[PDB]
Amino acid sequence: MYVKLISSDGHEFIVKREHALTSGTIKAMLSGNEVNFREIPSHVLSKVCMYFTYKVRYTNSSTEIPEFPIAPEIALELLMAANFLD
Amino acid sequence: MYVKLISSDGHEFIVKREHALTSGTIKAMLSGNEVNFREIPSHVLSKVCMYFTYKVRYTNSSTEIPEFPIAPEIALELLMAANFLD
Amino acid sequence: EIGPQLPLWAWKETAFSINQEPYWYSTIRLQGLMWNKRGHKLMFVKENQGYEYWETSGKQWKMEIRRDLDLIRNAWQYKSQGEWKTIGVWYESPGDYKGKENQFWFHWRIALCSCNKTRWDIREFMIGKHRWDLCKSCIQGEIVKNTNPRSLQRLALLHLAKDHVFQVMPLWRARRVTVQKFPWCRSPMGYTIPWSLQECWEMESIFE
Amino acid sequence: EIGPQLPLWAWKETAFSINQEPYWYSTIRLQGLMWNKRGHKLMFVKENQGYEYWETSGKQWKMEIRRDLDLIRNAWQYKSQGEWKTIGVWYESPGDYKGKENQFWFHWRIALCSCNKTRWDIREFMIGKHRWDLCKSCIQGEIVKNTNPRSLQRLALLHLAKDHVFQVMPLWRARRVTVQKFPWCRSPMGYTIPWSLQECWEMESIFE
Amino acid sequence: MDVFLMIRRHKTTIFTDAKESSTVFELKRIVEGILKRPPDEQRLYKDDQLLDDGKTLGECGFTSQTARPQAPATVGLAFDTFEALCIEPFSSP
Amino acid sequence: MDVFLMIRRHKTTIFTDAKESSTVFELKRIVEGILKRPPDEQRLYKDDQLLDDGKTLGECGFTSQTARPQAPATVGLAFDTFEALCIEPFSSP
Amino acid sequence: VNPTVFFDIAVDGEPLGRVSFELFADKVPKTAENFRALSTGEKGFGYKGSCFHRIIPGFMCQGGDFTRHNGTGGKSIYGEKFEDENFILKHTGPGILSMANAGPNTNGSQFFICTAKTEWLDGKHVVFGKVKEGMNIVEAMERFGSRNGKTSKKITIADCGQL
Amino acid sequence: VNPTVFFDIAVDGEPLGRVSFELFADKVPKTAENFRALSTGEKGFGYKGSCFHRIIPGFMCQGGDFTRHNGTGGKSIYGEKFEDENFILKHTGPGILSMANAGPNTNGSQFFICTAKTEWLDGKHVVFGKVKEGMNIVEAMERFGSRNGKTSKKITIADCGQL
Ligand SMILES: [Zn+2]
Ligand SMILES: [Zn+2]
Repeated sequence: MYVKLISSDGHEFIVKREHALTSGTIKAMLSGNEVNFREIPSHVLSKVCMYFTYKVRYTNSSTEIPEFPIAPEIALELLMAANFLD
Repeated sequence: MYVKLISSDGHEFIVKREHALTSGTIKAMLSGNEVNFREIPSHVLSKVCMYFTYKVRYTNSSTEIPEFPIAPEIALELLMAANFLD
Repeated sequence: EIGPQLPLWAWKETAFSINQEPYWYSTIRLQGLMWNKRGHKLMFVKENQGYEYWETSGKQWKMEIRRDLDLIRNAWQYKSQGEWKTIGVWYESPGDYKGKENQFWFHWRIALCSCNKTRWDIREFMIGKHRWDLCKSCIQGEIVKNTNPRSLQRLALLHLAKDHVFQVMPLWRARRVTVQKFPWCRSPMGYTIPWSLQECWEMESIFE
Repeated sequence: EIGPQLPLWAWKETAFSINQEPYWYSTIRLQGLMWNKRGHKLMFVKENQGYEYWETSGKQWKMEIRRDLDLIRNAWQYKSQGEWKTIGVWYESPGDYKGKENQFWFHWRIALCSCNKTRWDIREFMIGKHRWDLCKSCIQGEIVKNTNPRSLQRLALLHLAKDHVFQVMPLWRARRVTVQKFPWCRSPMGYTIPWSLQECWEMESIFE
Repeated sequence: MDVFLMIRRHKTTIFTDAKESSTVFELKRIVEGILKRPPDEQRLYKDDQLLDDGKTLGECGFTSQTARPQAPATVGLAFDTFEALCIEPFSSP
Repeated sequence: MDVFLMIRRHKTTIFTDAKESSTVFELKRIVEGILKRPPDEQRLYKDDQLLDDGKTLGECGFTSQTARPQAPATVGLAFDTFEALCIEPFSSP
Repeated sequence: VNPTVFFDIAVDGEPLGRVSFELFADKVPKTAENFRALSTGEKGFGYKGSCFHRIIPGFMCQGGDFTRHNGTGGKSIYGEKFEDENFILKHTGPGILSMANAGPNTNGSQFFICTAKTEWLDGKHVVFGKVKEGMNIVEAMERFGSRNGKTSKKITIADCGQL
Repeated sequence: VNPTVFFDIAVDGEPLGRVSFELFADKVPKTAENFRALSTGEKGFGYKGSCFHRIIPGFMCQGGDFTRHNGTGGKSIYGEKFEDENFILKHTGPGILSMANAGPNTNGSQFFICTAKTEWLDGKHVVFGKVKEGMNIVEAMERFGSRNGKTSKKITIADCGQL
């Protein structure tokens, strides 16, 4: 139902499992509760957590699809966690 | 009902008036029975008489419209009477 | 040798997998070379509640207008006889296309060719003259303009004007105008494999 | 003077009624001059129950087939993933057009540009590199090919690849192939005013 | 499906249209208003064989394809290479 | 028209979705399964004004436009520039 | 200052049109004077009665063989043949007049008119004339050509003279 | 036989690519030797560290001012400036290398590469080189140009030498 995520500095999150299976690494770890990350920044983790709900909610509907707001500064290190997670 | 046409050599034809009003000169002469032509060849007149019925019959229908058979030799003097008639 | 008849036989390379090098690539090259600086061009004049063009011909004019409406398209109304007609924006079936706007393209193709299209002089073709100056597609347009739609003068003249050769006009031609959008010509019969005798006999001329 | 910067300022005539001579006619002339001997071309190979083309790229292939059916049209099936898809013969509404064949034109535009589209090297963009060699439309195609359709890698990379300049490809380009008919491209968004970020994020790559 | 027919005599021709199912009685009526003669002196001829009044054009051999307006057939009348030749007086005042 | 809300305490955040017409009783039930505490020690706070149990989110000020998933709002809990800060113990075995 | 010449074309009997050529004399006197003398025919022999023996559509039209009428002839007022001239002038698109020679320094009387932007006609032939009026006539003549150079009909020059 | 040279491009720090030029020495020894000597830099001064000061997109790219870096410089091994050379060679499309001079007989060290079929660059400049490998690099450099010739970023040459 609920899975646990740990950031680099200790930022700890709880995520619904339906959104949790979206990530390949999370799916692999759960298939093989509590998930720990070592180098993922807290702000980057907070930004990437919301994309799971954004994708799940708008998976079927394609009416407007508002643009995802990404700052130019944060996009450089967003891929840092995006590649590792997926 | 029926109008009379006379060729150069005496070839005399009878034409239904509905087809007769197609020609401008014939219409003008009838508006102002018997119509006489001086320089119209007999063969050219015979060829041009059939075009009246060809146009009247196929005025509305446009299904196939088969090509009108004109010999290359006769086309030079066909215009001779075509211009005078129209 | 006898003259300058070298051209690009040595400079032609192709041969990747196209094969049949003569008469295929050389024909396209000659067609492209001939149609570079031959013909007229569209030009923009006047502007009241709409963009207007009238081309640069001097003998066979053609007026086109485009309004500011159709915010996502192409109306491109053109003047025929005494009224404006819409070229078209979208047709449900190809049958509705071929039969509703062929009049525009037929006159557009002729109006671009550079020929002496003045002094029709109906006294020609009367004593055995053929008027070899005009092309196959130009004399047909002159006949359409100067003859009643279905009388016995579009038929005899067309028969007498069959020996004229036809010049292939490429699809990339009739373009490169100042207009950045232009209507799309979804019809190749007007430029290649020219109009049959049965279609020029039932066409209404734009001019009045 | 300082260099060869004369060009055709004196040789430019125009001035009929177009006006605004600088930056309008010169832009079109430069666009035409640049796109003459730049890019690849279509070529014909193999023939079994159909005409097949695969172009000359060497790194980003594209297979197209055309059967002998459609006796008056254009089927022009092309291979995507592992199946053949029909480009289209006639669409009732413009909405059915934009959304059913944009995948073909998007990959066709990129496959014609001449660039080093090998060694993607995902280790790039990792230590502060931008890969300035590729164009705006080429890096987008590389990202589409090498990324999952909706993961967080088509989005970050697109944001990091926004500074690249876009080259305007004329409509008369992507043509002049050996095929005498070709499909008609009723879409200008792929060649001018390029694709938005919201449309490259939901596109499936042809390659598998 | 109109069938166009001709009656060519001496130098003149008379052209008309009818139906394949239509009999020759109306064809005779057509020439009644031309020659101004009772229906006794006229006998329709087809090729070189006698044509009777009681048989319609449907089985006589006339077909729309072979009697097209571009080339109508000719039957003639009486009182390829060659055909009949006779006389015809003009209408009297 | 789901409304997405956040409860950010000390260093962690809890994110959830609900309805504008939905009351805060189910919101309290959500944290019941997280803090494992009876519905007496928790009092929802909105901005700097006390929030009661008997008033739903429809008239509380929450709107779908202002509570979009791109930027969900935060309310917090108790036992811009600055907000509340408190402690939270982990679950005991 | 610059001399001009006029030609009348006839395609199998009935005439087709009239064309006017302008000859550059200041930049090259020799070939311009030779062409003018051959056209006006003050030494008996002239360009009158010749025939365009080869036309390449969209490419060019060659003619000027008044002796053999087969493309193997050639003559000039100076002599049977002369040598080349300056190559200052260059082809500037369609409707440009230039002498045609089988080989280097072999310029006789076979000229040709180019109706295309041919850039590779450099360093081999001398260009000296340009059409003033009658480009449509040139197109009409060239429309009767063929790839092999054979002419479907006989295109001849009816009259020659200097304005 | 024909000498060849290589250039390494850098656009604002990180390198972009490598290009190779082939120099025609048999047809013209003077300018080819001058360019080779300037590129390899055996007299101290060289092409290393220069900057492409003007790019016209779809038209050309000029550079080679290692003294002033403003387009007003110029130097050569023979001297400050020399006179022209033979004009046998002609432009044959994109990616062709030719020296650029402000006026006649004023060839210094400012060269330029043309990436278009420019036919009017005749009789004014001497063309001596052609790109062997790296045309995509030339396009990438030229894509950063502008109509006025201003460059949005600094495109420099990092290394020079002879193979
Ligand atoms: Zn014409
Ligand atoms: Zn590219």
